[PDB]
Amino acid sequence: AVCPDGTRVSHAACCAFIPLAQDLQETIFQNECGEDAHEVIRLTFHDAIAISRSQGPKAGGGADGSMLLFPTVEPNFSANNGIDDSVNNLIPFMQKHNTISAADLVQFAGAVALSNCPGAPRLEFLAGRPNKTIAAVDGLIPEPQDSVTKILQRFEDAGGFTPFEVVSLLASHSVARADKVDQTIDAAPFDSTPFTFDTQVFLEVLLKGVGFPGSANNTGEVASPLPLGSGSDTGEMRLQSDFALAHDPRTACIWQGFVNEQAFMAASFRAAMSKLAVLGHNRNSLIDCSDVVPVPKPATGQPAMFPASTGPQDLELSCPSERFPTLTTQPGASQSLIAHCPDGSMSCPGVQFNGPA
Ligand code: HEM
Ligand SMILES: *[C@@H]1O[C@H](CO)[C@@H](O[C@@H]2O[C@H](CO)[C@@H](O)[C@H](O)[C@H]2NC(C)=O)[C@H](O)[C@H]1NC(C)=O
Ligand SMILES: *[C@H]1O[C@H](CO)[C@@H](O)[C@H](O)[C@@H]1O
Ligand SMILES: [Ca+2]
Ligand SMILES: [Ca+2]
Ligand SMILES: [Sm+3]
Repeated sequence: AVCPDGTRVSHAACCAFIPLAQDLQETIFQNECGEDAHEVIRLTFHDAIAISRSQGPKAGGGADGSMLLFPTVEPNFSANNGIDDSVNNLIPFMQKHNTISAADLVQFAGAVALSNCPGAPRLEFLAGRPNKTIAAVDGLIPEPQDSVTKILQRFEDAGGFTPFEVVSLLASHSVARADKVDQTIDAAPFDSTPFTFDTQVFLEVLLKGVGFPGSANNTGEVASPLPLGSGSDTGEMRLQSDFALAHDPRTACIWQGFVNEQAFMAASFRAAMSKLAVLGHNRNSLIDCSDVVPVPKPATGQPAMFPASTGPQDLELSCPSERFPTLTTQPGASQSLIAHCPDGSMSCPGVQFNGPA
C-alpha cells in the first residue's frame, strides 16, 4: 500500500503507525534512548508479562493494553511502582491515534523507543491486537527480590519462556535506571551506559560490589561495583535479581555468553521480544507491520570494556565451561561519573503528561 504521506508499506493497515512513530518521537522521545524511552520500554514488559497459563485468562490478557485501559488498577500494584508516568504519557496517543489499539500502541511505542538506543535490534512488530480486555490480577510481575526459581517459573508460566529467553530479555537492563528501589536517589543506572544498548550490563553485574549508590539496605538491591555519584549523576545500582541470575547454575553461562557479544545479545533480545510482544494472542492472527518500525541507531562496533576503577581481578565468575573474554580497561585511577543525560550533561527533563494512573 501507499500511505497518505507517500510511504509505500507492506499493508494498508500499517499506515497509521507512521504518524504515530513520528508523534512519539517528536513528543516524548526526541529520538533519544533517555528517560521517557526507558519508561516506555519497561511498560511494554509489564503490559505483556501479566498473563498466566496456569491461572487462565481471567488473571490477565498479556500484551493487551490493560495498563492503559485500566489505568487505576495494575499501575497501583506495588510491583508496578513507577509505571504510572509511562501510562499517562501514552494515553494521549491512544486517544489521538484512535485507529490503533492500546495494546498495539504499547508494543509499537516500545519498538520505537528501543530504536533510539545504539546497538538495539529493529524489533518485529505485528499489529491487530484487540482494543478490549480486562485488568490483570496482582502477583504476575517479577520483582527484584525474587529468587531465580521464582523468576524462571513466572516466565515459564507466562509464556513458555526458556531461561535463555529470560536472560536475553534482560539485555533491556543495558538501557535502564531505577527511581523507586532506593527512595533517596533518582535514576540509578544498571550499567555505565544507560543510553546505549550494549553488553556492559552483563559485564558489570559480574564485578565485585564495593558500595551502594544511595543507602545500603533496600529490598531487591545488592552492592554495586560503580556506586559513585555526584549531583544528578547517580551511581550504578545492582538488582538482587540480575546478580542472582548472573551466578545461578541455570543461567550463569547464558549471562556470561552475552559479555562482549553485541550482535548475539541483540539478535537474542529480538527473538525473545518477538514472543513477549504477542503474549495473549495467536501470532498467526496479527498482521506484519515490521516495516514501519524505525531503523535503529547502529552501535559503534567497539568491544566491551572494564570501566575505570575496575578490572579482571574484580570478576566473580560462575560459568565453568566458557572462557571469559579478554577485554581492555578504560584508563583512570578512579570511577568516572555516569552521565544523567544522553549528551553528557545533567539537565534534560523529559516530557511528562498528567493522567489517570
Ligand atoms: C526478572 C525480571 C526483571 C525484574 C525483576 C526487573 C526489575 C526492574 C526494576 C526494579 C527496575 C527499577 C524501577 C524503578 O525503581 O524505577 C527496572 C527498570 C527497568 N527495566 Fe526491568 N526488570 C526485569 C525485566 C525487564 C525486562 C524483560 C525488560 C524489558 C524488555 C525490562 C526493562 C526495564 C527498563 C527499560 C527499565 C528502566 C525504566 C526507567 O529507567 O525508568 N525489565 N527493572
Ligand atoms: C480503544 O479504547 C479506548 C478507551 O475506550 C478509546 O479511547 C477513547 O478514544 C476517544 C477517541 O476515539 C476519546 O474521545 C476518549 O476520551 C478515549 N477514551 C478514554 C477513556 O481515554 C480508543 O479510541 C479505542 N481505540 C480503538 C482503535 O478502538
Ligand atoms: C572518567 O572519570 C574518572 C574519574 O572520575 C577517570 O578516572 C576516568 O579516566 C574517566 O575520565
Ligand atoms: Ca497487560
Ligand atoms: Ca548499556
Ligand atoms: Sm524511571
